[PDB]
Amino acid sequence: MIHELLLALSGYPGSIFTWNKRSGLQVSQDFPFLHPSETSVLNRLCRLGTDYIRFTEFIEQYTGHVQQQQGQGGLHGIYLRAFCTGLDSVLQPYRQALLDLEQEFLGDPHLSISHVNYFLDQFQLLFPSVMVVVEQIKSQKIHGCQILETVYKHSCGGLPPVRSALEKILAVCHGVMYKQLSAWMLHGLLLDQHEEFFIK
Amino acid sequence: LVHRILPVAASYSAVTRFIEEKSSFEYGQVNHALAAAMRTLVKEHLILVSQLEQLHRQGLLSLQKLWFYIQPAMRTMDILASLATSVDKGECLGGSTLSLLHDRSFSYTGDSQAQELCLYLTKAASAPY
Amino acid sequence: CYTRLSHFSLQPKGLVFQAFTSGLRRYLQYYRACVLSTPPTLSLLTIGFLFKKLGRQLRYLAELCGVAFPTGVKLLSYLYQEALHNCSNEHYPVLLSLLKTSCEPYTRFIHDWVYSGVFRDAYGEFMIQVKLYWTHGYVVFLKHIAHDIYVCGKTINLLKL
Amino acid sequence: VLMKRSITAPLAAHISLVNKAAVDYFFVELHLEAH
Repeated sequence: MIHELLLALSGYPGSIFTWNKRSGLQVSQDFPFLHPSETSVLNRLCRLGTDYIRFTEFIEQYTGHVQQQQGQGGLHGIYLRAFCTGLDSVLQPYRQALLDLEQEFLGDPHLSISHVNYFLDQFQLLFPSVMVVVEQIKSQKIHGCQILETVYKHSCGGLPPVRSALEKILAVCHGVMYKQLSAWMLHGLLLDQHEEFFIK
Repeated sequence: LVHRILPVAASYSAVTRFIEEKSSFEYGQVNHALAAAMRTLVKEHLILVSQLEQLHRQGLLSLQKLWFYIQPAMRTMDILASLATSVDKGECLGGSTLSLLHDRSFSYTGDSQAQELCLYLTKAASAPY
Repeated sequence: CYTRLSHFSLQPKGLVFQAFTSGLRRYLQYYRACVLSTPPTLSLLTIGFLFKKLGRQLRYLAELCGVAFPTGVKLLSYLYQEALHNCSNEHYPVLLSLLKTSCEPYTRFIHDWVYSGVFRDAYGEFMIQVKLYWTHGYVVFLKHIAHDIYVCGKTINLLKL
Repeated sequence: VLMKRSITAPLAAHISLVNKAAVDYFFVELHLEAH
C-alpha cells in the first residue's frame, strides 16, 4: 500500500485495491488495522488509478484497431489512431513522476500518503479533464476530422496545464491531417479509406 | 543458455574436419582450394575466444556478455559448415565444387555479410581451375 | 511470440518467401541486440515501461505472419498493401525495410529481360512462364510498365535468334 | 508517399533504346519498307 499503491497506480491491480469494472480501483473498506480516514485518502488516490487503467485499456483496445486486418476510427482507422499516439505521450509524466516516487521511497523508509498526495495532486486535475475529451469521441461516434474540432473546442480550456496537454494532441493529429493534404494538394491523389480529409 | 550457445561449437567441429579431409591429394585441384580459403576464417574465431578468455581473467565477463560477443562467429562458422557439408554430401570435385559456390553466392546477395564470405571463397577456389 | 517467430522463420515454398524469411532474421537480431545491452540490474516497473513501446510492435508482427501465407507476386503485393495500410504510424520503417529486401530476387528476375534476356524461373514466382513464337503467357505495381516489361523481354529474345 | 521511382527510372531509359534499335534494325537491315 506503499508499494502496492504505486503498483495499482501503475495500472496493475491487486486484491487490496480490488479492480472492479464498475467501481474501478476499490478498497474493500473493512480492515481492522487501518481505519476510515486513510481509506478516504486511498479512495481519493484510486480515482487517478481508475482513470489510468481506463486510459490504458482504451489505448490498448482502440489503437484504431491493431493491423486493421466496418471502420470509423477506434472501430477501424487513422485519425483516432493519431489521438491515442498523442494520448500515451501526454500521460507519460504521470509514469515518470511515479518512478520518481519509487526512488524517494527507496531513499527513506517511512514517507506518508500526504507526501504522495501532494506530489500527485497535479495529475489529480489533468486526468478527469481529458476523460471528457475521450468520452465525447466515444459517445457521438466522432468520425475522422471532427475529432480535430472536438479537441479544439476544449483547447479553449482554462486550466493552463489542460490547455497545453490538449494542444499537444491537436498538434499530433494535425500531423496526419497535413500528411493527407501533402498527398492530394501535391501529387493529386487522395489516400483515404473511410476516413476523410474534407475533399471527396 | 549454453544450449543456445553450443551451435557455434557444433558448427566449428564440422569445419575443421572438412579442411582436414579435403586437403588430401585425391580431392583434385579446386576442393583443395576451398578448404584452403576457410582457414583465415578459422583464425578470427580463435582470436575472439582468446581475447574473451584474457578478459575473463579480469572478471569483467558474464555468460550474457559472452553470448552477446559471439554473434558474428555464429553466422560465419555456420556458412562454412553449410559449404562443408554441401561439398561432402554431394561429391564435388573440380568443376562441380566450382558450381555450388557460385550458387551460394546467388543465395546470399542482399545480406552483404554472408555474400562477401562466399564471394571470397569463390575467387579463392577458382584459382587452379 | 519471439519463440513463435524463431519456429516459423528458421529455414534458409518460394524464393521470395526465402528472401522475406532472411529479412526477418535481420530484425530479430536487432531485437536481441537492444535487449541485454542497457540494463544490468534495473527496477521491475522500468522493464514493463521500457518494453511497452517496443513489445506491442512485436505482437503486431504476429498478426503479420501466421503466428495461409501467400508466395510470389501475391506475397510481394500483399506486403505492399500493408504499407499504405498503416503508413504514418511507427510501423513504416520496419515494414519498409522488410519490403526493400523481400523484393530483392524479384528485381533480378526483372533485371534479366532488360539486360540479358535469359529468362530465369525456379518454381513459378514470376508472373510470366514459358511461325508464331510468341506463346510466353503473361496473365500492386503500376500497370503502365507491367505490359511493357513483357515485350521488352521478347524483343531481346527475338534478337538472340 | 509511395513513389516507385527507384525501379522505373533505371528501366525506362533502356526500354526506349531497345525498341528504337529494334525498329531501326528492321528498316536499315532487313528492308521492311521494300517488302
